[PDB]
Amino acid sequence: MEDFVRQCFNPMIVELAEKAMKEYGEDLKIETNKFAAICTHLEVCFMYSDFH
Amino acid sequence: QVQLQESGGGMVQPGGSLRLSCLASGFTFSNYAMTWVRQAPGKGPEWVSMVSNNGADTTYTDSVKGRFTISRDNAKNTLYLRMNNVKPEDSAVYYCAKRRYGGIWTGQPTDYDYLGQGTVT
Amino acid sequence: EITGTMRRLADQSLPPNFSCLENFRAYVDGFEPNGYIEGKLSQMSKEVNAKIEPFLKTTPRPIRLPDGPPCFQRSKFLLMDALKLSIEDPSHEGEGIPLYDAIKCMRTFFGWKEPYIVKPHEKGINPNYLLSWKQVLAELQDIENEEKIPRTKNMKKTSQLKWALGEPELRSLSSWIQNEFNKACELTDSTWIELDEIGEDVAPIEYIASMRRNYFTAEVSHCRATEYIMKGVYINTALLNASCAAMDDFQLIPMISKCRTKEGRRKTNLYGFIIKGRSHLRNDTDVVNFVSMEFSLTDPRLEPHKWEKYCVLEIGDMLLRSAIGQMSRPMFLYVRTNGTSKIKMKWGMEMRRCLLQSLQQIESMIEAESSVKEKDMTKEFFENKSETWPIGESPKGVEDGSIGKVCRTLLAKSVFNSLYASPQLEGFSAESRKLLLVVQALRDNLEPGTFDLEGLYEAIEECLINDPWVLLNASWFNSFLTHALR
Amino acid sequence: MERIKELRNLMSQSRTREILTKTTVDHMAIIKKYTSGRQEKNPSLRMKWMMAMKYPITADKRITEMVPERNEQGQTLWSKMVMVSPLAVTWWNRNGPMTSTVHYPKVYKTYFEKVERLKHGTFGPVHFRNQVKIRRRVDINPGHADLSAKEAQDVIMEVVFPNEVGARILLTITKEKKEELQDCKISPLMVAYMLERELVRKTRFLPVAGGTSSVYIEVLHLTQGTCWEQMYTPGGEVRNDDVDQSLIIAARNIVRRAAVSADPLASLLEMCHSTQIGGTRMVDILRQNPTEEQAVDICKAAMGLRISSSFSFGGFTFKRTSGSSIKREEELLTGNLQTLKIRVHDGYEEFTMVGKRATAILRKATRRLVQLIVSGRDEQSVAEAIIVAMVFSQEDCMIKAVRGDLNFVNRANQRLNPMHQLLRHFQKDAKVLFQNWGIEHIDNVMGMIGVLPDMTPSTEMSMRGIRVSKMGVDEYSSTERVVVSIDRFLRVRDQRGNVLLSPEEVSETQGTEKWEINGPESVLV
Amino acid sequence: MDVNPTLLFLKVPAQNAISTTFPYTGDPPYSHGTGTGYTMDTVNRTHQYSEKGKWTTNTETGAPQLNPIDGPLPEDNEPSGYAQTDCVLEAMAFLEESHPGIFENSCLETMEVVQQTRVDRLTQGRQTYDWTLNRNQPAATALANTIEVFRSNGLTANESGRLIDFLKDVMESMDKEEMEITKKQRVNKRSYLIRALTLNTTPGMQIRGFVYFVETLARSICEKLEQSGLPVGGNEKKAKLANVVRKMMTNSQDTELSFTITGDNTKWNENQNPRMFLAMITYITKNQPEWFRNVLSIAPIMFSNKMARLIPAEMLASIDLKYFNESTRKKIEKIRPLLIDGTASLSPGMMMGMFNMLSTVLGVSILNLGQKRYTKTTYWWDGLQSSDDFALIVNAPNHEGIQAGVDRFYRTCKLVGINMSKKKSYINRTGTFEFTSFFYRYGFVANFSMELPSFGVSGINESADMSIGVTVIKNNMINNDLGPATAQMALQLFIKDYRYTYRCHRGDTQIQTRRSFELKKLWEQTRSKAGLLVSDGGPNLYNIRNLHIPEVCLKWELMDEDYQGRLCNPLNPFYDAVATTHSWIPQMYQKCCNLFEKFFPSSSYRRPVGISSMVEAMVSRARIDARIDFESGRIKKEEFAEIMKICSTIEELRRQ
Repeated sequence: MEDFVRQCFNPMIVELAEKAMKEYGEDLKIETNKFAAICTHLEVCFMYSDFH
Repeated sequence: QVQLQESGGGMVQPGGSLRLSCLASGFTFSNYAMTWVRQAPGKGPEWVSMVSNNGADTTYTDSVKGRFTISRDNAKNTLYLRMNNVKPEDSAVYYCAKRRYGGIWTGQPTDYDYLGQGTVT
Repeated sequence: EITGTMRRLADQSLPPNFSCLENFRAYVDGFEPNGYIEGKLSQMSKEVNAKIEPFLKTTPRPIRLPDGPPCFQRSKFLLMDALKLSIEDPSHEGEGIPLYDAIKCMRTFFGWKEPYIVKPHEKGINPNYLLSWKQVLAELQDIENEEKIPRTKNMKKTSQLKWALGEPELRSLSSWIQNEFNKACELTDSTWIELDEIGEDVAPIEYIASMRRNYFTAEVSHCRATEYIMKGVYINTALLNASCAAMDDFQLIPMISKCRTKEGRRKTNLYGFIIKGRSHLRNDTDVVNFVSMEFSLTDPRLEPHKWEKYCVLEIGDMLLRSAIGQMSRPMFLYVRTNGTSKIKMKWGMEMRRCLLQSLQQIESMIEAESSVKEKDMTKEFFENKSETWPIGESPKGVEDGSIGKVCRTLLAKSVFNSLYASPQLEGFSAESRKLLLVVQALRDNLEPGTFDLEGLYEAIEECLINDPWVLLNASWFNSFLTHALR
Repeated sequence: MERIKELRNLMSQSRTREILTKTTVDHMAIIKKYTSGRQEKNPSLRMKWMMAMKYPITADKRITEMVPERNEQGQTLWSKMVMVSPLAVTWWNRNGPMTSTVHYPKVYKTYFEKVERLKHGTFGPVHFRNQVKIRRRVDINPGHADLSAKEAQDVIMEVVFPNEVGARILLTITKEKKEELQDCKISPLMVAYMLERELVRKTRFLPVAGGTSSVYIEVLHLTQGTCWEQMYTPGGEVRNDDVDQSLIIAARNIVRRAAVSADPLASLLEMCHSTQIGGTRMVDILRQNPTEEQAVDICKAAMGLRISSSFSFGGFTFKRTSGSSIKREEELLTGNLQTLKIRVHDGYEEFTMVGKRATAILRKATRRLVQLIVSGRDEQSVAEAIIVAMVFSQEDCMIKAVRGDLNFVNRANQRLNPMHQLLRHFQKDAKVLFQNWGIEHIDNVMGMIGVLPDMTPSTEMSMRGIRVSKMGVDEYSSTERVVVSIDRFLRVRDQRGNVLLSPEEVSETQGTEKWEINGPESVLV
Repeated sequence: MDVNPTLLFLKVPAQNAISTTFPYTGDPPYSHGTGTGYTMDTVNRTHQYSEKGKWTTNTETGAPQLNPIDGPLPEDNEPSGYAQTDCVLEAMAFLEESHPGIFENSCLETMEVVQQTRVDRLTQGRQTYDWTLNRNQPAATALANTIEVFRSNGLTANESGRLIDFLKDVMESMDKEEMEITKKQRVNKRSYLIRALTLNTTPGMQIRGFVYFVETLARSICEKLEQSGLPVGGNEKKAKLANVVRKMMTNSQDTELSFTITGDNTKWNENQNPRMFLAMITYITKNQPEWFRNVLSIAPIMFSNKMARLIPAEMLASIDLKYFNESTRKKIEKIRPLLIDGTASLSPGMMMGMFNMLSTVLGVSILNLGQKRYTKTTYWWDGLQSSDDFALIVNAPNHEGIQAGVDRFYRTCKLVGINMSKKKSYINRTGTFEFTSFFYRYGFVANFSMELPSFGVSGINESADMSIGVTVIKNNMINNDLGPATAQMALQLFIKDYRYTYRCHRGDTQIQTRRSFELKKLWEQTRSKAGLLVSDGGPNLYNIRNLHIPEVCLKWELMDEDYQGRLCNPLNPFYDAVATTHSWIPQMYQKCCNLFEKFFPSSSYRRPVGISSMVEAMVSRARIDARIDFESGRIKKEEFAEIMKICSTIEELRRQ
């Protein structure tokens, strides 16, 4: 799961989600689905806001 | 040097047996397949049998199946041929020869070396 | 989740100190490697210990052997005493109909005396066997009254045949199993093998592989154990192939083998007949009964205990050649009742492994002992008759033999292990490998030792009851320990 | 209309209508594996019983107008009810529809490749020997252009079933295969199996005794055995043993250039993005290539990828076998009266170091070397291995053997860490520590010899605590994957406090490639 | 003269020829092919190794259970199933201290497995036990029975496909009072509990997933331990034996004495207590999320309260003690109060072939406790562990303390439930020993699984069978190592079998089966003879050099051009397969799957991806195919209209 998430995304969104996960003691090793959901959220926001 | 001296032949009566031996010297024996090729007086030669290096793949003519048994012993580098139920038409001069390649079926039966002798009944 | 009616099992699975498994989980969360082991050791009794008993050449005592009645023969078919009925026919083995081959076997022998019962079963209806034999001969000669030849004769549901199909004690070692194995190790006149061709001989190892396997075949082809393997193959194959289509009626299956004498002519041999019961084989453990009637020339009156499961019928007289002309020795018929199943036949239709198992367990020896070589010692294994192998002890002394004797000896060992296959032999082999390894480590002088050697002796004596093959191996092992400077 | 009619007469029964309704497509594979599972009744014996029967083979209905009913000898090979006798095969095999379908050797190329390797596969002598197993990690596929399984089965779906291709709608082999075998299809499923067998790589751990390439492994039954060996060169070579080398060279050069950069991380990433390797892009290759090399691992770490616990030192990648550690900083005096602060590895530790041309197993105590088993190829190679081993040993013995000022500099004129300074000093002249290490008596057992300071093997004498293995040390490449913590200067730590790797040990082979490093013509263009 | 083959060991040592001692290649007739009484002996022996007054009547099954864990210490040397809890936890903690956080990486891999695992990984296995019929059935059959009987009730969580949802269904199932099985009407909650914990010879249907998870964790553990060489097969064990030798004997300044024991643990598998496994799993699941500990803790609790499936056995409750012999009477006496409702109760038990890898983990722990750091003494040991057959090497500076180290090993083994067999064990000096049929004498021989394959045909096809035979020969030549000449003999034996099975001998011999005429005419009309397939009466040129090439490609060069054009023609009516591909003559899920595959060919090759229902995809595919073969292709408009009317009939039908 984790390697695939790190595969299909740019390292900037990966770094953003990794820092945003150290916020509430939510360890990313266990909440990997939360990792995928947050990365999806950030890329959705970015591709939503781009070129406008 | 490569020489093939054969023996064991002689006169026999029809319906009997014979054990032809062929001694080869001068080359690596266990590597090459061997052949018995006979020639009747008046008719060109015809291959009698082709035997492998392992001694497991053997092939005879369409008219000698069941009557013959070809084999070889790698220790003394020698070739044995057992002929049983000698028909009158098997009366020809038999020849021991060393195949071009180490195979049996790769290429049609032809040889590239010398010869010894062969008896007639 | 782990809710009630399940946590109730979780709460009952803890060691006898807690009630809620959460207490145990919190106790596991905090653990202290303080050295509880040393306290537990000082608390445990000093008698709980692995006391090493030394192992010198004085410790091994010969194996205890059972005493009592002599062990008889339980093999499925006769090995050495059965004799062949040759036809020397080049039939091309074109699925040669196995029944008519047997009737032209019978066409080759004359001199059938009146069936004279000689040795009874010592328990049960003995004359039913000879009545069944008369029925056999009748239904054999009652084919010419049929407008159509059947390829397989379905025997009538006669009461004697119904009875023949059924519709531990400590037995001491006997003297004959060694002789059976010896005649299995002897050389014969025939070949018994159709070893199919193999491709060209490319250089590196296929030359070596050839000069190994063809040497082994030439030293093994004419062995009697090869005949035994082919015999078992043919009998079990015919039995199985009949057990499908003859699911209701008794079929007559000839014990036929094929070979080639040194004159190089195909020969068909007959050992006897076998009457099959019903073959409603639902599972692989389903039992099908059978009756074996095998020809022979060995009188049971010589060794009567061997034929305990047998009823013997003096069945005729044949021409017999000997060192002095003809002798005309009597021809006997051994009849026994037994049972087999699908697995019992398939282990016996795959008997050719006994060659492979031989070759590799020869080839194994040709690798390890030859691994210590820059250029491997492969031809020096053979062609050096000075190197002898110890295989026999007749005159209170080691009688070493040549190499082919060893090859055929290992082949016959595998053959008898397959035919006399018994879980007792399995256990004995498993438990004797250990003592052999200990003795071998002592031979290299590596100061070995055990804990309970008497326990191993107990375990070995627990699996020595009645099988003659196991007991022969046990006496062999005792003689081996005797001649190992021990 | 047959399929949809089956659907209709199937959807009327309720207990199947419900399951066709609820379960989705994603899960068909989880419902395909629901079988009765009993037809395992001696397949050889049932096969023989059916072959003994008349006409056991079942074919289609087009043989009625294709083969005759009775052959040249009146043999029956048909039926009616459609059973077929096996002799019918041999008839159609003799004189039937002869076709130019000899086009075959393009879909089955993966086998004729082996055939051709056997043709000019010159053989050699059999120097028998006690062959010892080398636990190596090798690939088992020849000539596949290094394509991963997912993108390869995507190419499969593209080339064999275009009307149901996958949903990724954002690649030259696709063109080649769709072009050359367009209308000459044989059996779609078997074609897909053949191309998935040809194009997909797979590298795993195998015990080998000298085989490196893919061609040297597919014939392992001829080369290796219990106690034998055959020198066999299959007169050829493949792409998948000299393609990953191009990526290795690219990573080496990229790191060597980024070490000079003011921002090594951003410059290295901008180079990796703007680099092409044989028609491809570097980022996807690094995401999917399982090649193990320091620079490659640095590039992977630059994008936050898990890699091994590699305790890389001097080009030798280390793997921990057992033992813990504690930092416990400590001061030390040199052999030239120089203070050095150092991270004294306390506790008991066990390591296995895998190198380029040599490997070893080490058991080491706090600043004391207990046991070390080494094996290499060249005399100087095992010498370098023993040098880096002694450097990592941290004993006081090697501390005393330091002679001269310790000023060794990076390409950017930087202070190297003390350990690497010692190693770089010892790598040029190490003859000071050998005669100052210590000699001991050994027993010359089990092909384990000792070495002398004068580059000489010895039977009963060796250096203190050393063992030289015959015919190779067993390698172990343990699989461990953990997240990395890259900094701006290309030094990676394992997030717990271990510096994993650094560029100070990258360069040994300037491979000739089988952004101003190419010719000035390339700078202009 | 008289013949004795074993005497051969006087000229050649044992390890050079130990393969002769192995009597059988395949399997002999099993003496216990039946039998309900020897199981009683197993039960009573298991309860004999645990008699320490720790009886507790279960709260939900009423079956008495023994709790001999951390019970009284043994006073006798005989096998005893009393292992102290603190000893087990201390050994596990010391393993973790020797390998930092290895358990956590193994747990991460186990979490990845439990996340990705569908229910298919529950079908890959041998025969299973269906509790629905109280009978042994194949895996998928019992699985589908359980699925249908759960769908009959209100348990439909496995519809997602993840095995964890099937486990959730299993959990919810044990809580229901009534269990109606499909005129059929069946048992209550209590009998359901009894069947759910019932084992045979063979795990229940529910426990298989949980045992798979525990074994995946044990696999991730054993892969990362050098001293545990169980998951590997073949030469890997060779290397793992050749390494530890140099790890022990090669000690500089040689005063050390290195002894090696080849041991075995008698009836060890019956002494491993499931509660101790619960404890060691709980310690392995330290600080992990609670749900994961709860998932992995299922199987040991099920084995703590587990029932053993045994005139039927169920009538053994109501009988007088005269109808049996003395020995059988005593054996039944000691089991009467334990059995309930025709099911035996076995608390401290564990069945052979369940936790072999976790047991190996425990053994490797008790092995690593001797690296001279946890012994605090001179002697130090290291070894290789299997399920029961372990091998140990202990090094000590003097021959006086080596027995003390052996005693430490045996005592600590007794402390963790490892009863070392004083019979099936022997010590010697380092350089010659045994480990799970692997033998070492300064060299190697690999007769572990040397049960050479089925020499005969595998029986599926003509080319598939030949390729299978030669490939298995090559595999046994590299994997289960055999010699080359033996490979030649086995190959020609298989070729003989394949020729006599398929009525294809050759066109060079005169022997004639039901087929040889056509083969010989084929030989006569062929020019270059070597190219002929064996199925087509050709010479066998397969040897060790070409044991890997499929038959077609090797002979492909040597065939005749007409032969090639007539052989491989895919427009034929019948590894590499050609027109000589027989497909010989030989209902809920597979029917749907086959119809789906007929709709989508890719479904037979790659696992499909799609959220729509099966019917919704099939209807659209049918409609599009109808459109395309109507417009560009050729089809009658009426057939199209009937296709779409049936499709709309389904559209109205899938809504009800």
